[PDB]
Amino acid sequence: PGATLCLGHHAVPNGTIVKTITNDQIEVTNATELVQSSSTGEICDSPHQILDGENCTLIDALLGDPQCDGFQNKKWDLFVERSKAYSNCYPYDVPDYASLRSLVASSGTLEFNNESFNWTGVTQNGTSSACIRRSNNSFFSRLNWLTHLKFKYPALNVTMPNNEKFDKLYIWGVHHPVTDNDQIFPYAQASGRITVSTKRSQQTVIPNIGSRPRVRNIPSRISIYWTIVKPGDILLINSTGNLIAPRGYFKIRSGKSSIMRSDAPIGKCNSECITPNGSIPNDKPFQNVNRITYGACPRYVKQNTLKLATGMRNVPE
Amino acid sequence: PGATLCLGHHAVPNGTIVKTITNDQIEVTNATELVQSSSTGEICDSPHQILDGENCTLIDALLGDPQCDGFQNKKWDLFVERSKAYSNCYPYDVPDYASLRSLVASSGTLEFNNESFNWTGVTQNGTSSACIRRSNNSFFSRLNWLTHLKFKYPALNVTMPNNEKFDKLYIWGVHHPVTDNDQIFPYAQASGRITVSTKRSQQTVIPNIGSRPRVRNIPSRISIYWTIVKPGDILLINSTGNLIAPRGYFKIRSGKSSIMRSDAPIGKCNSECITPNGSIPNDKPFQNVNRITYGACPRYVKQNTLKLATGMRNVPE
Amino acid sequence: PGATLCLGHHAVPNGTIVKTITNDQIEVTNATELVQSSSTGEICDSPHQILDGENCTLIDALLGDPQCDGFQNKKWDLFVERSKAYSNCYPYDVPDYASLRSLVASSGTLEFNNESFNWTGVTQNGTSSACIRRSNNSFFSRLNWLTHLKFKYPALNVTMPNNEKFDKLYIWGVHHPVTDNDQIFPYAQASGRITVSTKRSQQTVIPNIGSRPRVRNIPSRISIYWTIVKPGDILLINSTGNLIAPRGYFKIRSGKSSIMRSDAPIGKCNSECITPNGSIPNDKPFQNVNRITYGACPRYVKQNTLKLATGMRNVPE
Amino acid sequence: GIFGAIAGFIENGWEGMVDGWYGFRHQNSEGIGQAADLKSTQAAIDQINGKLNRLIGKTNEKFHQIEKEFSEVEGRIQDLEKYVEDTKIDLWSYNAELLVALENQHTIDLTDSEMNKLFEKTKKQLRENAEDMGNGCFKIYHKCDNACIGSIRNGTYDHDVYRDEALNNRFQI
Amino acid sequence: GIFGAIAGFIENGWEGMVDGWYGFRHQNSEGIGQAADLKSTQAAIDQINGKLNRLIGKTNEKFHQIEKEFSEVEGRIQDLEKYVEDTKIDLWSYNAELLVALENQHTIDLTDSEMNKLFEKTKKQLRENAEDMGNGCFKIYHKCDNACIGSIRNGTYDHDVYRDEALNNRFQI
Amino acid sequence: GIFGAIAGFIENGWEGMVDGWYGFRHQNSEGIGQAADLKSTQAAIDQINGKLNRLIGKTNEKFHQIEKEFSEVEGRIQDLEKYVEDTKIDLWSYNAELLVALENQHTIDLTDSEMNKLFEKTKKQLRENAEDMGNGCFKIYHKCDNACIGSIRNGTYDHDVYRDEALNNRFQI
Ligand SMILES: *[C@@H]1O[C@H](CO)[C@@H](O[C@@H]2O[C@H](CO)[C@@H](O[C@@H]3O[C@H](CO[C@H]4O[C@H](CO)[C@@H](O)[C@H](O)[C@@H]4O)[C@@H](O)[C@H](O[C@H]4O[C@H](CO)[C@@H](O)[C@H](O)[C@@H]4O)[C@@H]3O)[C@H](O)[C@H]2NC(C)=O)[C@H](O)[C@H]1NC(C)=O
Ligand SMILES: *[C@@H]1O[C@H](CO)[C@@H](O[C@@H]2O[C@H](CO)[C@@H](O[C@@H]3O[C@H](CO[C@H]4O[C@H](CO)[C@@H](O)[C@H](O)[C@@H]4O)[C@@H](O)[C@H](O[C@H]4O[C@H](CO)[C@@H](O)[C@H](O)[C@@H]4O)[C@@H]3O)[C@H](O)[C@H]2NC(C)=O)[C@H](O)[C@H]1NC(C)=O
Ligand SMILES: *[C@@H]1O[C@H](CO)[C@@H](O[C@@H]2O[C@H](CO)[C@@H](O[C@@H]3O[C@H](CO[C@H]4O[C@H](CO)[C@@H](O)[C@H](O)[C@@H]4O)[C@@H](O)[C@H](O[C@H]4O[C@H](CO)[C@@H](O)[C@H](O)[C@@H]4O)[C@@H]3O)[C@H](O)[C@H]2NC(C)=O)[C@H](O)[C@H]1NC(C)=O
Ligand SMILES: *[C@@H]1O[C@H](CO)[C@@H](O[C@@H]2O[C@H](CO)[C@@H](O[C@@H]3O[C@H](CO)[C@@H](O)[C@H](O)[C@@H]3O)[C@H](O)[C@H]2NC(C)=O)[C@H](O)[C@H]1NC(C)=O
Ligand SMILES: *[C@@H]1O[C@H](CO)[C@@H](O[C@@H]2O[C@H](CO)[C@@H](O[C@@H]3O[C@H](CO)[C@@H](O)[C@H](O)[C@@H]3O)[C@H](O)[C@H]2NC(C)=O)[C@H](O)[C@H]1NC(C)=O
Ligand SMILES: *[C@@H]1O[C@H](CO)[C@@H](O[C@@H]2O[C@H](CO)[C@@H](O[C@@H]3O[C@H](CO)[C@@H](O)[C@H](O)[C@@H]3O)[C@H](O)[C@H]2NC(C)=O)[C@H](O)[C@H]1NC(C)=O
Ligand SMILES: *[C@@H]1O[C@H](CO[C@H]2O[C@@H](C)[C@@H](O)[C@@H](O)[C@@H]2O)[C@@H](O[C@@H]2O[C@H](CO)[C@@H](O)[C@H](O)[C@H]2NC(C)=O)[C@H](O)[C@H]1NC(C)=O
Ligand SMILES: *[C@@H]1O[C@H](CO[C@H]2O[C@@H](C)[C@@H](O)[C@@H](O)[C@@H]2O)[C@@H](O[C@@H]2O[C@H](CO)[C@@H](O)[C@H](O)[C@H]2NC(C)=O)[C@H](O)[C@H]1NC(C)=O
Ligand SMILES: *[C@@H]1O[C@H](CO)[C@@H](O[C@@H]2O[C@H](CO)[C@@H](O)[C@H](O)[C@H]2NC(C)=O)[C@H](O)[C@H]1NC(C)=O
Ligand SMILES: *[C@@H]1O[C@H](CO)[C@@H](O[C@@H]2O[C@H](CO)[C@@H](O)[C@H](O)[C@H]2NC(C)=O)[C@H](O)[C@H]1NC(C)=O
Ligand SMILES: *[C@@H]1O[C@H](CO)[C@@H](O[C@@H]2O[C@H](CO)[C@@H](O)[C@H](O)[C@H]2NC(C)=O)[C@H](O)[C@H]1NC(C)=O
Ligand SMILES: CC(=O)N[C@H]1[C@H]([C@H](O)[C@H](O)CO)O[C@@](O)(C(=O)O)C[C@@H]1O
Ligand SMILES: CC(=O)N[C@H]1[C@H]([C@H](O)[C@H](O)CO)O[C@@](O)(C(=O)O)C[C@@H]1O
Ligand SMILES: CC(=O)N[C@H]1[C@H]([C@H](O)[C@H](O)CO)O[C@@](O)(C(=O)O)C[C@@H]1O
Ligand SMILES: *[C@@H]1O[C@H](CO)[C@@H](O)[C@H](O)[C@H]1NC(C)=O
Ligand SMILES: *[C@@H]1O[C@H](CO)[C@@H](O)[C@H](O)[C@H]1NC(C)=O
Ligand SMILES: *[C@@H]1O[C@H](CO)[C@@H](O)[C@H](O)[C@H]1NC(C)=O
Repeated sequence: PGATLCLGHHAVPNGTIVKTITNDQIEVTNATELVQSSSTGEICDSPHQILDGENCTLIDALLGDPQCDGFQNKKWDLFVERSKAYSNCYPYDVPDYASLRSLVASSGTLEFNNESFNWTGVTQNGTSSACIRRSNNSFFSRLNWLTHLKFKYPALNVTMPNNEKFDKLYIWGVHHPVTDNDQIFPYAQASGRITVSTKRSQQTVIPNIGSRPRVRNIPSRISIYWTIVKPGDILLINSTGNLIAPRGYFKIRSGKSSIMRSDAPIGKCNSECITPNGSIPNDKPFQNVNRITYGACPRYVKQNTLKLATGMRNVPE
Repeated sequence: PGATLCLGHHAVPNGTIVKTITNDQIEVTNATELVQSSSTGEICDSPHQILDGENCTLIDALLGDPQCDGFQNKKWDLFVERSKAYSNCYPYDVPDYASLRSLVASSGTLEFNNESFNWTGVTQNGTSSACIRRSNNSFFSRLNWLTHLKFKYPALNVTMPNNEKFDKLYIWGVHHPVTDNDQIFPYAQASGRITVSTKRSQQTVIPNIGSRPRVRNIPSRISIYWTIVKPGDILLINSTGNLIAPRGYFKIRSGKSSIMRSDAPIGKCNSECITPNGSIPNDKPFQNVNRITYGACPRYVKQNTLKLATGMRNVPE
Repeated sequence: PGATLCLGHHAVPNGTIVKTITNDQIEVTNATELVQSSSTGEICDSPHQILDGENCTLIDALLGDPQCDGFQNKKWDLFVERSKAYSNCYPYDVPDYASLRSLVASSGTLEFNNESFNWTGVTQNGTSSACIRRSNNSFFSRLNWLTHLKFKYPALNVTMPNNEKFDKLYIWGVHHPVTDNDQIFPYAQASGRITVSTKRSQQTVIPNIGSRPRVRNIPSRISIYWTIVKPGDILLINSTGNLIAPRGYFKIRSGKSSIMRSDAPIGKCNSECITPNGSIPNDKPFQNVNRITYGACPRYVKQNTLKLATGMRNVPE
Repeated sequence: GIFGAIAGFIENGWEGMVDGWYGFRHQNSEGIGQAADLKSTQAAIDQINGKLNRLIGKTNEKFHQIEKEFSEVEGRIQDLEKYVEDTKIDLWSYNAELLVALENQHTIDLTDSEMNKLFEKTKKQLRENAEDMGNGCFKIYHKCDNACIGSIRNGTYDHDVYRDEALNNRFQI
Repeated sequence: GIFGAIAGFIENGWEGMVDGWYGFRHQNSEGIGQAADLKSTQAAIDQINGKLNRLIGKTNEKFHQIEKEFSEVEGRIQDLEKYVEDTKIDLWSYNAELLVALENQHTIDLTDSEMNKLFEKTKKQLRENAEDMGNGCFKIYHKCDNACIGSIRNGTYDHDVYRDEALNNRFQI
Repeated sequence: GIFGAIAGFIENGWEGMVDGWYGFRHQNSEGIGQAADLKSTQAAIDQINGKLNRLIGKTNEKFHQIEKEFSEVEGRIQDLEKYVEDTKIDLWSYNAELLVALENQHTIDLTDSEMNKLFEKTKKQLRENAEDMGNGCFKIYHKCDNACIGSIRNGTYDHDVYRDEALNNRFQI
């Protein structure tokens, strides 16, 4: 009579389809998803230091638009800029805005140190009705709008050396007056000019007399520039008019800081990986939530799903 | 006596050599080429909308050089620029030519809408002998060369709002006169200037009096600039002289359009993948025809041939 | 009785641990390192033509700072810039320094051909105490500092055609005077200007009167620009003052030349692959010495070690 | 697939085997039974866990990068920023596709291998006392009670004990 | 290569087998014949078609990109444009090289596997009625006419029918 | 691993085998010996040298590239230069990691295969004159002196010479 002994393997009633080198559809006993495709929809406030810009762009917080006064000297791992943000101070542009935004984002701090520039020959602290601070005409907190002293204005020539261990970042600008109505009122002459130099660098800017399209009812503009001053170097400001002067410098730091455009709410939770859609888990090696990420994140791929077989071929009974 | 039963496999008299992980030359019964290395040499006119620039660069077609009048308002998936192209209107440059060329290429249309700018204080429609249109001195069709009215020229200040759903693209410029022979003739004064602004942007340009090397016998130049005006925004042109004004705006579109430098003839045929050498079939995953491609194309690689084994090892008898 | 015949395989007393798809630590009989992680610390002078900049940057050698006179007309495969380098001629900047440095590096030669520009109306060969050549006030060897002739200075208008087979590279500049102390001394007037044009290009530059922070005790600056002139084209220089004129052109070449920042000493040896740390052998496919390389080099990766098994699994006795 | 056991000479899997991946079914004098083989099961599982350890929880930290969405038309520099990112994503997407296809082919083959190895090991153990019926089953030519079957599963079967009985049964007429 | 049949214990392939990739040659009382095995042939072909379905006609659409040839010397931005493209091309070129080397190694091995599987299946089918001569051939120890050989190729051979005859022939002296 | 010989049914390797990778140990009337098998050894070595020929001394020349270190803060263009290089390095680093893991898995398997092939070849050679003891060893059921063992190693063993002797020993009681 004897016996029979059969070798075999398990099978499951609910197999999963995976791809292989030789077959785009083969059923295995089990598989696991390698592409993260969902977010909870909130940016977790941990473990990265999140700074919600709220109504303020980084640039507005930097310049010191009154509604951004609460941002002074704050730091961030990730600054979050909201699509509802708006400017509410003097209208301006920044040639190469994107670079200034980037280098500040990356620096990861708004630490500002006031410096005493010898401003004689001019009236400091110019204000405007388009930049209301605490129910009173005002200006960008970090800028000093320099105008005449008794219908007179000599050629400014102020110096400031960098004795620190870090790069100083100076933000400064030039006023472009509407007509002669603000050419002979704040500077007392037909013409003005700004030269901001160092041992290594020179930037010179010409003011432009002309009406612009009104932005929050002002038709003049300010153009914003920057200058980095390294240790051992010195900032120099030759100005004959129209200077929007720095009140000091921002610290430049290096580290892991950045900026992200997102409208996702900030939540009280802990997630290493942030996207504009919200934080996502980072167990999987890939993700198709967003190509924009910050932190320890799965890598962005185009596929919605990639199933890794975690069992044998499923051969039902 | 019994029998003999032999198991075996086929072989062929003409095997093909392939590479493997362990051997750079092993003969298999059959293989297929994975690298497309040939073109028929013509760019097929289907299924992509081809626009053969012929004698015209995209920029010349945009500005409206007389020989390019036939291009008005046309669209393309792929604009083809020919090495025989040449300009035959007023000599010009475009600072950041490459970007303007690119953004128009990508927009994929020359749709132009005329606008009525209030030009008073100046003579419109300036012409020249270096831009002959229909056997008569003329100018770029899309530009309006603005000169004096009775040895007089007041400060222009024309506005134009964008109420549309799309970005408007304005092309404009500045004349740089040869000497005083075309400084006091078309503008009636020693000095001129151009400021083209919006709610978000300002570009200001200074004319330059000076002879250039003659190009088609003209030694003055025009410098061409552009300004995109978004919906809800407004274009403003303050000018005190030398303005090469827009006659309207081009529509900016988004889609899959591009531009390619090629001298290949256009043929009456259907091919998804275009290179500068001509269209190529796209059955294979790779190609070594050209790194420049448009359409559904194999990926460019450096190898001339990659043979995928499609049969067993060939072991002849 | 019979016999016993056993099949087996070798093993070694000193196996090596490698990674596999299924196990991060499996012992094999032998393995070889795929990542080059060491340099000898010298840049071998063969087989690439090395040019040690020593105290000179490429730009200083180009302009012709006196201490760089020995570099005239030399060629290189790889120019090596040293961190001890310093400028010792007239203080200057180069807007887009990085591009000029790059295009010269890549060109791989300092071949300079003097040209006879018709300079009448001005005194040539201006010198300074901040650029001492052979114990005598001097200037950049390749630049011609153009000043007045008898308190007078008419509008220069010199032309130079390119009849050669290669792109000419012209280096030129503008003087920015300290005050009126060097505005009325070398040019004889209140104002100056520089326009350097071709058939295809125009660059115009305004001098700037103003004191800079003193660099080697000089507070004026020179700003350096460049212009490439293609065969059949012509250089034109309209100047009304302040011109730092070219004495000729550099040949532009194409080939495999580059530049590298390194302090490694040059040694008398032969190595195809150069990094800033020194030359490295190129037997291995990967390296983690430096992402900056020149020559036939292993590819930079982040791993310090990658062991390729070159034997079977080691199963000791 | 490549060894020929799973989805090959083994006609199908056993849904009723829930305590292991591989094992033994038997019929003898005392009935019909099933037992999982833990060693082959754990061999397969360990290899798959090795793949998982390489792929799960292994992410790369990135911080400040380039912008990847744009509200203005800019031309050359923006074309390059877009092209760099699209290039990157296609290369990673390729890596991910190929990785899964290759790993899956390999997982299917290694699991087939583990079935084959157990089969082979069992065949050799039986020596001249059994024949291979071609479907993963051995006809054992001797009385082989539950303890005897146990002894085969545990690697303690002494083939000499049964050899005379088996030879007699095998080479009868 | 990895299984040892093709270019291993099978000395060579058969140029005369034109209607299949694998099969059987026999010598018996009625002559010497050849028949292709369609199942093993189709198994190999389907796997290779699976690779082809992944690689052929699967291209990616790209439209506006960056410029890749330049008529002017420009420096920094052009260096970057060139470097991005050269970087891309080297990565794709690597992908293509590795893909073909790996797929080819695998195709050679899977085809070897299919030969081995058919051999193994045939061996088990023959039970005690044949011996393996080491070169892919079985010495069958019984009269096995064309229909008998047919029955082996078709998987309908009943080994019990011939077993007494075969044992007698095998274990004679 | 995948074939089951090395670190499987062969309990361990032989440190005393220094003149080959695979071989034979024997015990017979004249003592206990060891000889390397050169063909299997060279088969393994050639395959590994094939991998080495693809990876060693195959570098790519690059010349003028982009800058990769920066002494000034610049923003957009520098972000892109850094991102392109970091992107490149991660893709190459991935290629290198995967290459080594896959090649190593394959080297381990191909070496296991070569052991298995030699075992199999030897088994078939012995025909009915030996049995597989399950640990890589064959019990040979006839007197097999040094020359006889030599004949097995050299592929000149004539199994018919010993068959009557062996059958008698195998199927005794
Ligand atoms: C099909 O295939 C998959 C993969 O092989 C199997 O899923 C795995 O199952 C194990 C055991 O259940 C899981 O291990 C557990 O991991 C938890 C971590 O949770 C998250 O993080 C992982 C990455 O680490 C993510 O992949 C995952 O999605 C989760 O979001 C731990 O919290 C668990 O710990 C608990 O149990 C242990 C006892 O072992 C205790 O020590 C702990 O205190 C605690 O109580 C546990 O370690 C593993 O996460 C699963 N992997 C995946 C990728 O999902 C399926 O089980 C399998 N299906 C079948 C039917 O077999
Ligand atoms: C060596 O290996 C290769 C690959 O395995 C074999 O070549 C394949 O052979 C088949 C059958 O002959 C071909 O199938 C045919 O494809 C045609 C499409 O032509 C183009 O497009 C493909 C991609 O789809 C390109 O790869 C190719 O280069 C062509 O340019 C169809 O038009 C054919 O259809 C015709 O026949 C069918 C019947 O099956 C009818 O239904 C149709 O109406 C029509 O009449 C057909 O489908 C396949 O294209 C080949 N592949 C490749 C990559 O070349 C070799 O045959 C093989 N050599 C040997 C000796 O075996
Ligand atoms: C563990 O695994 C490795 C790889 O399989 C083995 O190392 C190889 O061993 C061979 C033979 O000894 C070496 O071959 C020799 O290469 C020399 C070249 O030296 C450099 O270049 C190679 C690349 O080509 C680098 O990889 C290497 O690091 C060296 O820096 C030649 O000069 C040698 O030539 C000499 O011998 C031959 C005789 O064969 C003569 O013809 C010549 O005239 C000359 O005298 C020789 O060709 C090989 O370089 C080694 N490879 C690697 C990667 O290191 C180990 O041996 C192995 N260990 C064990 C115990 O087996
Ligand atoms: C150059 O042209 C522009 C456009 O015509 C002139 O600006 C316009 O000036 C008017 C009257 O000065 C502005 O009116 C004011 O705007 C608010 C907001 O709607 C309105 O409610 C009030 O009645 C208020 O007076 C108008 O906004 C402004 N338009 C634009 C589009 O900016 C400009 O004055 C001209 N330049 C010179 C020097 O005259
Ligand atoms: C500044 O210098 C340039 C170069 O010397 C002067 O331009 C040159 O002027 C002459 C005469 O005015 C031009 O001649 C004309 O050119 C055609 C084409 O060959 C020729 O056939 C005719 O005879 C015609 O008169 C010449 O082309 C032109 N050369 C170049 C290279 O542009 C320029 O006039 C000077 N500026 C001033 C303000 O004088
Ligand atoms: C604009 O402001 C700057 C800074 O106050 C003035 O430059 C400074 O001028 C003094 C005296 O003219 C320079 O002194 C000289 O420097 C050396 C080096 O230390 C010193 O040893 C000597 O005593 C020598 O006289 C000083 O270096 C210089 N400082 C800087 C930071 O550049 C500049 O003169 C002002 N502009 C005008 C038009 O007055
Ligand atoms: C594209 O242009 C070509 C040639 O262009 C040259 O034409 C010369 C007459 C002159 O304008 C010169 O500056 C320019 O470089 C045109 O071909 C020419 O067509 C004209 C008029 O039909 C003929 O008189 C010429 O024989 C002929 N020249 C050549 C060299 O072929 C061509 O017509 C034009 N194509 C299109 C589509 O407009
Ligand atoms: C490269 O320069 C170094 C040092 O440069 C310094 O030299 C000082 C004298 C002064 O010019 C200072 O501004 C500059 O930073 C040269 O070494 C020097 O050589 C001089 C003259 O031969 C000696 O008097 C010094 O002792 C010596 N100084 C040091 C610190 O070593 C060096 O010669 C030069 N190399 C080449 C190849 O030109
Ligand atoms: C996360 O947000 C991204 C970006 O907004 C989403 O991707 C966009 O989806 C919208 C609407 O479906 C499309 O119009 C855009 O074209 C998409 N952009 C890109 C770059 O793909 C994405 O769908 C969101 N993902 C999740 C999981 O919420
Ligand atoms: C398609 O055209 C390209 C670009 O013109 C060709 O590649 C060039 O070939 C020329 C002449 O052989 C060389 O001087 C260039 O260096 C090549 N350029 C590049 C970028 O490789 C290519 O040979 C053509 N291919 C086909 C199939 O026609
Ligand atoms: C080669 O030099 C490079 C660059 O200087 C070294 O990498 C740097 O090492 C220093 C000190 O350890 C760190 O502060 C830097 O962050 C590193 N830079 C980078 C880009 O990694 C490298 O260590 C040297 N390698 C060898 C083999 O000498
Ligand atoms: C510093 C200064 O002069 N501020 C004045 C400004 C400027 O003249 C213009 O904004 C420049 O165009 O104009 C005001 O009408 C305003 O905006 O409230 C009054 C204000 O005192
Ligand atoms: C609008 C205008 O003024 N056009 C005139 C131009 C310009 O003065 C110069 O081209 C500018 O430098 O010069 C002409 O000789 C010409 O080119 O045909 C006459 C023409 O009427
Ligand atoms: C060509 C020329 O005029 N050179 C003179 C310069 C320049 O006036 C200033 O450097 C420009 O600011 O000044 C000197 O004091 C100097 O530097 O040695 C005297 C020298 O003769
Ligand atoms: C085999 O091993 C199991 C381990 O659970 C044990 O319970 C059983 O008694 C063993 N069988 C025999 C026949 O010894
Ligand atoms: C085997 O199958 C083939 C199918 O073509 C059939 O023609 C043949 O008669 C069969 N052989 C036997 C012996 O039944
Ligand atoms: C087997 O081959 C070896 C080759 O070295 C030879 O020396 C030996 O005599 C051969 N053995 C027999 C039994 O012929």
